[PDB]
Amino acid sequence: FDGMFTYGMTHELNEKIMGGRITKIHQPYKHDVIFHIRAKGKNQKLLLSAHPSYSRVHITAQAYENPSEPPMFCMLLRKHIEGGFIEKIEQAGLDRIMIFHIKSRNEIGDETVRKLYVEIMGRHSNIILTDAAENVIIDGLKHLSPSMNSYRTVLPGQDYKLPPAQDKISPDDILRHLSFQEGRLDKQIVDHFSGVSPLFAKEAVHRATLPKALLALFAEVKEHRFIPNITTVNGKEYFYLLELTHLKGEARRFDSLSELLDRFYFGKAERDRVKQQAQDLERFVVNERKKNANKIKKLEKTLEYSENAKEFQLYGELLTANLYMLKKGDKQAEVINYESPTITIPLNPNKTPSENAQAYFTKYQKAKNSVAVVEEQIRLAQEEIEYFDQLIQQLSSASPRDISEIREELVEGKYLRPHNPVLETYESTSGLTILVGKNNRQNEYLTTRVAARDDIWLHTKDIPGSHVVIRSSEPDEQTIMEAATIAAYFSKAKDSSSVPVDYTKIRHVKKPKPGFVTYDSQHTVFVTPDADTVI
Amino acid sequence: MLLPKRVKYRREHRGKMRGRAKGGTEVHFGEFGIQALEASWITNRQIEAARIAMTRYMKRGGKVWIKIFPSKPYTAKPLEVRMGSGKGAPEGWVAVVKPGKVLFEISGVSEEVAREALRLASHKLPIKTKFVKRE
RNA sequence: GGGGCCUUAGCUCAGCGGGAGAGCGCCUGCUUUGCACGCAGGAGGUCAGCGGUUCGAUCCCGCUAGGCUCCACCA
RNA sequence: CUGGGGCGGUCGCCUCCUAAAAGGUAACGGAGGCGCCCAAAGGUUCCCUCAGAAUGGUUGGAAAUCAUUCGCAGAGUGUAAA
RNA sequence: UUGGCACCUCGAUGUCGGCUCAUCGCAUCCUGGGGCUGUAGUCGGUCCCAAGGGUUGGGCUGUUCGCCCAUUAAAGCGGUA
Repeated sequence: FDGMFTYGMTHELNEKIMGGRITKIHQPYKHDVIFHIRAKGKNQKLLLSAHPSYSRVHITAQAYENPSEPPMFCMLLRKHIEGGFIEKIEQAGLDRIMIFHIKSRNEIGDETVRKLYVEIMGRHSNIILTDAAENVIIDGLKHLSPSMNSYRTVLPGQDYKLPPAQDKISPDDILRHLSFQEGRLDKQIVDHFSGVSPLFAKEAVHRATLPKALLALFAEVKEHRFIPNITTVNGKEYFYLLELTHLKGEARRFDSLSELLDRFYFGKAERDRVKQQAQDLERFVVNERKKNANKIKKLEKTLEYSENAKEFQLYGELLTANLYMLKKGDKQAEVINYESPTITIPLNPNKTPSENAQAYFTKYQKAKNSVAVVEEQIRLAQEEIEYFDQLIQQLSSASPRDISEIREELVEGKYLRPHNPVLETYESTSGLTILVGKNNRQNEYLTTRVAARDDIWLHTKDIPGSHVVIRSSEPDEQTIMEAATIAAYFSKAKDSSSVPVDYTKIRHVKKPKPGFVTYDSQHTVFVTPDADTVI
Repeated sequence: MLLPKRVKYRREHRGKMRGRAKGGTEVHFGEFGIQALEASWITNRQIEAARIAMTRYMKRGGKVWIKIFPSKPYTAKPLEVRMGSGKGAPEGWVAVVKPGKVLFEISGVSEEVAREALRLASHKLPIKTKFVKRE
């Protein structure tokens, strides 16, 4: 969030890379600039970014790319910067403006010097070639025209400005001017120091008076050893340069920043698309589930009130019976239910006993039709509710190929919009192979396309899971127990033993509607499990 | 709206109607025809009006074998204008007739349905005609 | 009066027969020392109406409706 | 000149249809071309003959070129039309 | 009505609207008499026979037309340079 991490990087690359005439510039990827420089007198790689998530200057792993079609951005780079000498690799004080004194014995011979400020600000960074003698932008990234409130703008004619920095100390020390009883302290690290992120802050708050620890951990940064790690603590992957401060998770020691962020994030980056989708769909299956559960209990709530049919229906029958003691001009009646209450009804004078009898039958059939319509609507609604629950049953076992597969399933359900990829299998603990019906369509492909009839099949008995099959393998005690076991610990009821999977000949395995299949004529086998046998 | 997609000359001399139909005066691609007793200049809008009439009375009615095509164009100058200053501008299309000419055959549907369908077709029209059928 | 253009998301519009969509905007969670956001999404639709077309039409056809836009001499 | 005048349009030459099978025949009728071009695009001697299609097959590819049979004739004939 | 022709009138045919006077037609505006009705009645709607009679007063605008206010049983539509 601020530049103590960035300044350690600045120093540890200033030790290294000074002495470089800039040789080549490569970029197909939108905000991943690959440089080659004659740095250390060597043709030496580098990667840069100010992508709205990715920004880092990276003595990197195997570079990605060479476009043969670089952006006009990179053509400005090759224009002004290429052939540029690295005088120095400097920090603009301590905030994340890593100065690069680009001299250039350019195509002339003149020593055209400029700055290349990179405002490394994580998400929204900006590589800025600032003409030093004039402090004017010559090509920039992020706009604020100032079309609205804030401060500065790209344009390669726009004079360069520094966004307003803040009252950071840039370092008991807190006691003099401040107090560490100011309140919640990690937020205040963020407010008050340049050694900042909210997380780095709170981790510092745990590194526990404190400012000796602060300046001495910066002295560890000055030792410049900092065996890195990615602490996978609850999936939080703190890339942190000394081994974990606190929260006590993992430590994935990357000896090099070269591999630290790229091979991790790039490994995540495709998966980060997968997680964009997975978390959109997390929130959205959450929605559609709870959504229609709410709307359908709402249906029921609104439903319970009115029937207003058989009352007056039976009495229309009564008047049809006593259709010889009537006047057209009465309200009341006299009644026996063949039961004998003698209800005195309303009968609508100026309208006949016939008219009002068949009008009672009319409102009868009317309330009947209205409520029956609403009740088949609500029947559709209840099968929809357990269809959410079935979608979810498969989803809790779903993998990312199943995420895409169910996106197809919901084009089919009409609910979504995004080639033979049927299904997969696993190694049973009994040295067999169990086909893992991993979804609705993956179950269609593993069972209705792949498996054989009269085979051994299984589905999670009222637990959120996927189905399985020992296809053309009549699962014995061991095989059936192992398959039911894999299901019993692959479900969302993986804690619950005795998953009683009904198995028998797949000939009886029903199929319908659509997605309405069953495994019947089947004897239940209660199972529990371990996990790693599947592989 | 029947059209010729391509034309040599957008315009023509107008033309005349004397004598009688050269050919197509008898149903032989279909069963039950209608033919002329007069002649005139006719629009694709009119013939397709008859089309929709007969095909709604019949609701898909059989098959037709239409006999004609509105090859001729006609012009229509702008309004409250004097003479001359070049021929007027092409306006639509025209389908010409001679008496005795068959316009629509019909087949696949009963003769009585044919009679009434082509009654409703005929009453659209400016001309005098009659029902026909194959030898 | 006539001619030409146009009616799709709350806004601006593409799409131009076999799936209604880009961006602006509202809602959702991310997170961001530029408060700038961006991210992922989500909802949001009589393709102006009528008729025909087709096996089916925003799309193809005709009409109507409007809105615009251009041009409309001497007694 | 003008289906009053005015704006506008045209003003001469050539090909065609209107043009009523000799010829001719107007309109602010319908349509196209010209104010040239070749010193070989000529004169003469001699020569052989197409346009496209099918087949096959490098680059060749739908289409260069190609053999291949079909093939008054669909091409060419300086140029518009005839 | 808007229009097309250029036929009488250029040795002259006063041209809008309005006033006074009107007056012919009737596909009728009110009144007469009918039939149909998705005409309960009352009011209505549709169509027919019917031109005998009748069919207002003002603000706006030169106006006509149109709008408006208040009526009327109604406040007609055309022709007659």
